[PDB]
Amino acid sequence: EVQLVESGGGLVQPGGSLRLSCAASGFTFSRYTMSWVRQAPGKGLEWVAVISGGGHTYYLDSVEGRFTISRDNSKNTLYLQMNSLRAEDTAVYYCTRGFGDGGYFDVWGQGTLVTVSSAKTTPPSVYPLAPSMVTLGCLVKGYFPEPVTVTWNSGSLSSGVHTFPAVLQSDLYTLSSSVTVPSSTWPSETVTCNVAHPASSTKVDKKIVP
Amino acid sequence: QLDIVIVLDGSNSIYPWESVIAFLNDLLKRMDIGPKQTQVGIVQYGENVTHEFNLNKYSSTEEVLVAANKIVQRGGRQTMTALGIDTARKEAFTEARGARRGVKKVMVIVTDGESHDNYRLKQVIQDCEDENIQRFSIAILGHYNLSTEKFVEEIKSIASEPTEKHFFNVSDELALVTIVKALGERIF
Amino acid sequence: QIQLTQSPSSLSASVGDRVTITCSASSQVNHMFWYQQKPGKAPKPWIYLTSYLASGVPSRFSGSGSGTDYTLTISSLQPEDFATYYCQQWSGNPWTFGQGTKVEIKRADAAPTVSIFPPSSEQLTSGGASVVCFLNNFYPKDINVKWKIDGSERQNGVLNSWTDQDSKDSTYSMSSTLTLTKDEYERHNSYTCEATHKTSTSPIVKSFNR
Ligand SMILES: [Mg+2]
Repeated sequence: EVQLVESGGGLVQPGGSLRLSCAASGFTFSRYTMSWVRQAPGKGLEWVAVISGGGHTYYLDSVEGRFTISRDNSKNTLYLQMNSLRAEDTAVYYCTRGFGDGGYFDVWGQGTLVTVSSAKTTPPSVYPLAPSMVTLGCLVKGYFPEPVTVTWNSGSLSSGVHTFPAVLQSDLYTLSSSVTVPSSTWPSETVTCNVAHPASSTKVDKKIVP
Repeated sequence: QLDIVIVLDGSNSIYPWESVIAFLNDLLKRMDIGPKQTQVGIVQYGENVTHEFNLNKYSSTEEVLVAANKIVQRGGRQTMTALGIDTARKEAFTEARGARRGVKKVMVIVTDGESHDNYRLKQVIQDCEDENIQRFSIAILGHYNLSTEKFVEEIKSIASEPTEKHFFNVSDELALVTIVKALGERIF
Repeated sequence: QIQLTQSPSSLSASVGDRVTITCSASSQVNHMFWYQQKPGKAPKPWIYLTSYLASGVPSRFSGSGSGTDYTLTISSLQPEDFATYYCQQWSGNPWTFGQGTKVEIKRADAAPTVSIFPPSSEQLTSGGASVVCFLNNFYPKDINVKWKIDGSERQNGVLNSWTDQDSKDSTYSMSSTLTLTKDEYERHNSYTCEATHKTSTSPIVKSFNR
């Protein structure tokens, strides 16, 4: 089936450069005009650049002169070279297939996260949150950048779980997660939150003890 | 004796540009071009319109073949067919650009998609009749093959009556060459 | 240049209701496109060429319009249709999206389950002290939380996070985190979290001492 897969996102400092790539499959790539669309955190969609099957490129004012869209048909890949990055360029970048002259975004990948900041990569501090049914949880405080993975009992305990969106304050994220189980389950049966922060290669299984 | 102006769609959608040029070629080589023969001008359009060369820049049929095969696709995030036709009508077909007083005006439009500015297409076509310009329209159905119906009615409405002896329909950019014969020997 | 304004900015409706979203362009366009985006996911092609449904889009959806006014209509709002819908035009450069319409599903009012959690002793050892309060599965999503240290309201180091509408029960949840230093925290004794919601006249109150 038709598919696109973005790559290259990550933390980069203001004034830095970053190269995104997109692998296409399931269709005759070279015949389609391709684009990149971005979505800053908590905001709308914004088309960024486009390249026709003929090699013609067009750009959004805020990026022309800094970003360069290109394609390599021998590898069915699309690229986005981003220079002079600014904090405002922070967003999830989507590779997208166009229809007609390219203005209808036919296919979207899952996206890649580009974070533009001076903040330093930092590991999260995971703290246990203990008190008919009981509510427990864990505070995942002070990490950067996103993302962070959170599950309970390795994902076997998925019901009654509430993982709240991270809140950014002073260059550090923080998020909480709560899980509710019958009172006759804890502490007789074990409850632990699994948290991983790939950017700092951190893994931790924090058991919730009364 | 008739000045011919070809209005070429060069938007992002057109692909490959090689077959389009092979079409011009196979069509322009069968003509006797000269100041007292048959002149030809080419206009390319996409988001915007640009004159490749005027009706009288070249007086030789060979000089036209070489310049033609030199035309580059300009791309376009839109297919402004109305803007392209209207621009050929009031800019290309003007004495200033080589139009010969008294001679028969002929416009050849080639497109592969509904225009983004189809809301002024009626007005633009009517103004072509008012200036007595014979119109031949060629529609490439590739991208649609999605019904091509509405697309077909639009391109036909561009051709002069009778539709049957002015409007063409091809499967894709490659099939364009299978028209040069009928196309030419119908412009006589 | 063409700007798109969607209305309403957001809406609330019951299942079975006929819902209609509008997209007005600052200049006429001959076609409109729509995409559906759910929390944390890539936008999905929904309607193209004004009224064609993209593959997989259920029959209750339809699109219409001309000139500068286009619409998207859901004949019978289902719980799975909650999302932010974006209109988009390919007629003017740069291509652009509307700011989107966030659609939510109505359901029976439900009181929030509040749980308060004292600082982890694991956190105290590092100088900090965060108190957490979870307000789970309530509706409507309008809610208020006030922190009261030793009877006196306090709200300088409070950070809140709200989840999007639950894909399972259409409810809402939110957590409130009050961060103080180990010293401030030990300076006081009773900590309480107050939740005001249309479900009850008086605030649901939870708290603890030391
Ligand atoms: Mg076109």
